[PDB]
Amino acid sequence: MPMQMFMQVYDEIQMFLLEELELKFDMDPNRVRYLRKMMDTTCLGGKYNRGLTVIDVAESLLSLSGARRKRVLHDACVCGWMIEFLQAHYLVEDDIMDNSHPDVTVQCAINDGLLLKSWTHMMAMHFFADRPFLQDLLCRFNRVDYTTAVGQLYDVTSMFDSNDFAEFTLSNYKRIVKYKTAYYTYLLPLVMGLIVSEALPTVDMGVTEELAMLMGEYFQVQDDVMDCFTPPERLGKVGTDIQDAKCSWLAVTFLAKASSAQVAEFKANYGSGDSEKVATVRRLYEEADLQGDYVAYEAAVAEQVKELIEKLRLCSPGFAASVETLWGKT
Amino acid sequence: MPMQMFMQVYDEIQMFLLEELELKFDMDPNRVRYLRKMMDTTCLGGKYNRGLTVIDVAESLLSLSGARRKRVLHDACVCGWMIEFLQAHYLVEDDIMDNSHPDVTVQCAINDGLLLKSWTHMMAMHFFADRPFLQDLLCRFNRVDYTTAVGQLYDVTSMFDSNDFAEFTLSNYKRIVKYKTAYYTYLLPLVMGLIVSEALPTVDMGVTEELAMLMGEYFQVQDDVMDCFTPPERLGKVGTDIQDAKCSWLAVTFLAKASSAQVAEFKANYGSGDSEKVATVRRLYEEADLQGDYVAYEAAVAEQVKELIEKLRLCSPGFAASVETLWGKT
Ligand SMILES: CNS(=O)(=O)c1cccc(C)c1F
Ligand SMILES: CNS(=O)(=O)c1cccc(C)c1F
Ligand code: NA
Ligand code: NA
Repeated sequence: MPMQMFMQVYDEIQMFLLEELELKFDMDPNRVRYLRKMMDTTCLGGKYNRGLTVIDVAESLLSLSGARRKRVLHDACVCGWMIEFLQAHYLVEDDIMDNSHPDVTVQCAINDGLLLKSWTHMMAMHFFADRPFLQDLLCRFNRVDYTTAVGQLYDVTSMFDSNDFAEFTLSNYKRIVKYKTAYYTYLLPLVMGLIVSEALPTVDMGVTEELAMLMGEYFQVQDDVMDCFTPPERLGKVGTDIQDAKCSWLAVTFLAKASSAQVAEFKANYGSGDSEKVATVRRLYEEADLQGDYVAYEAAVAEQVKELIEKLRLCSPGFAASVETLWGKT
Repeated sequence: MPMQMFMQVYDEIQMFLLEELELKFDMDPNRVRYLRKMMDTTCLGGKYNRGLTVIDVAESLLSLSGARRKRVLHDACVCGWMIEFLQAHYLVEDDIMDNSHPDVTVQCAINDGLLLKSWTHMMAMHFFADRPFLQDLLCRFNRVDYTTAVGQLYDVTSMFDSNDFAEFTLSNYKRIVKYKTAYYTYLLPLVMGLIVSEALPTVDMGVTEELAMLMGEYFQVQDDVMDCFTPPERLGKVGTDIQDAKCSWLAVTFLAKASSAQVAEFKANYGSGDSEKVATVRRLYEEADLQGDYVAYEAAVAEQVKELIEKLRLCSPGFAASVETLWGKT
C-alpha cells in the first residue's frame, strides 16, 4: 500500500509538471516526451527509502496525534518525491564530475540537473500552495542544500589547503558525515514527515538531529569499508576512496594505531591510481586489524542509537516507532 | 548614494554568511577566508545594473505610495544582491561547460556554484525572516530558476531533435529570449522592487511582463550582432555564435531573405569551427544587408517600448519612471 500509493502520486506529480511545461512554458511535444523519459530514467529505479520514510513517519503520527488522513498521506507522498527528485538530481551531478564545438551531452546533463532541482520547488509550490507550512518547508529545503554544499567542500578539500593528512581525524570525519550524509540522508525525511503531520514542535529536534548523526555515521562507516573490500560486482560500483584520497573511516582509524614506518608507507601510497599502491593500502588496512575495530565501532554506535530512541520515545512515542523502522534499514 | 549603500549592504550580507558558517556550520578559518575571496571574486566587479534596478524601483515607489524608508531600501539592497549573487553563480556555471585522480578545480568550481546559489536563499531567509513577503519572494525566485533552466533547454537544443534549422524562426527566437534572458534580466529586478515596496498588486503584470519581452528582445538582438561583428578586444569576449550554431537573430533573419543557393551555402558552413567557414557565414550576413534590417528592427522594438511605458504610466506613474531608467541602460 505505501509503495503503491507512492507510485500513483508520481504519475500525478509528473503529469502536472509536464502539462505545466506544455500549457504555461510553451514547450513542444518533442521536448515534453524527452523530459518524461529523462524524469523516469533519473527518478525511478531506486529503493525510495528516503521517500517512503516520509510516509511511514506521517502514518505513524496520525495513529496517535478521515479527510485529514488522505491529505497528510498525499502531502507526505509529494514530500517524499521532493527527496527522491533531489537524489535524482545528485545522481546526474555525480556523473558530471567523472565524465570530463559545444558538447551537447554535457549541456543536457547540466540542464537535467537544474530541471530536477527546480521540479522539487514546483511540485511543492503547487500541491502545498494553500498549506500553512509551505514557507517553513521551502526554508528547511534551502538549509539542507546549504548543508550538503558545505559538506562537499569539507569532503573535497580534506587532503589539501583551501586558499596533507592534518584533517584526517575522527572528529573531522564526523563533521563530513554530518553535513554530507547524516543531515541529508536521515534528518531530511524525518523532519518532513513531522511537517506534514503538524507535529514538528512536539518532538525534540536535538534528540532527532543526534539520531541522524549516529545513523549517518553508522551507514558511512559501513560504506567506507565496503568501498575498499567489497568487489565491484557485489558492491554495485568500483570503490575508489583510496585513489581519490578520501578521508574515510579506514584512513583515520589506521593513522591512529599505525607505527611511524607504517604511516610513512601509507602516506607514500595513498591517493594514487596505481594498482600496487592501492593494494599496498589495502594490505596496511588488513594487517592493522581494522575489520575487528569496525565490528566494535559499529556495535558501539548501534548501542547509542537503540538507547537514544528511548529518550525520544518518552515525549513522542509514535515518532520513535518510525525511527526504529528507518534504523532497521541501516 | 545608491551605489554606496549597495556596497555597504554587501559587507553586511558577507559578514553574516561567513560568521554563520563559522558559528553554526563549524567551518575552519582557512575555508572561511577562502570563501570570502571566492565571494568577492565572483560577485564583485560587475556593473550591478540588475541589483541597482531593485533599489531604483524601490525608491521611485516610496516617493509616491521615515522608518519604513530605511527598511524598504535595505530590503531592496538584500534583494539586489540576491540577483547579483545569482548572476555570480551562472558566471561560474558558464565556465564548467567550456572547460572540459579527481579534478579538485572542477570540484571546487561546481561547489562554488552551489554555494553562490544557496547564499541567495540564506540571505533572504535571514534578513526577511519577519517580512510578510518572504514566502512569495522565495516562490518567485524558484520560478525564475525554472524559467532559466527551461530557456537553456530551448537554446541548447535549437539545432537538434530532443529524443536541423526547423526551429530557426523568429517566434522561437522570441521564446528563447523570453525564458533565457527577458524574464531573467529585466522582469526579475522590477518585480522584486515592487515586492519590497509592497506595491505588487498596484501594477499590471501583463504590461510589465510585456515590457521585459521587448527590452530583452532589444538587448539580445544587439548582443547577437556584436557577437558576430564586434572584434574581441572591443566586445570583451570571443564571439562564438556561428561555431556553436546558435539560433541567433542574424541566423533567422538571413534564412528568411536568402535564396535557395544562399541557404544551402549557409547550411553547409554554419556550426563549424573552421576559420573560412565562419568567415563565409559573416560574408553571407553582410551581403544580405542584415545590418540595415537591424537598425529598423531595433527602432521598431524601441517604439513599442516607449509606447508601452505610457500604458503602465496611467496606473503606476512612479513605477514607469524607474522602467524608463532601466530601458535607458539598454
Ligand atoms: C534544523 N533542521 S533544518 O535546518 O530545517 C534541516 C532539516 C533537514 C536537513 C538539514 C540539513 C537541515 F538543516
Ligand atoms: C509572473 N512572475 S514570476 O513567476 O514570479 C517571475 C518573476 C521574475 C522572473 C521570472 C522568470 C518569473 F517567472
Ligand atoms: Na532514497
Ligand atoms: Na547585473
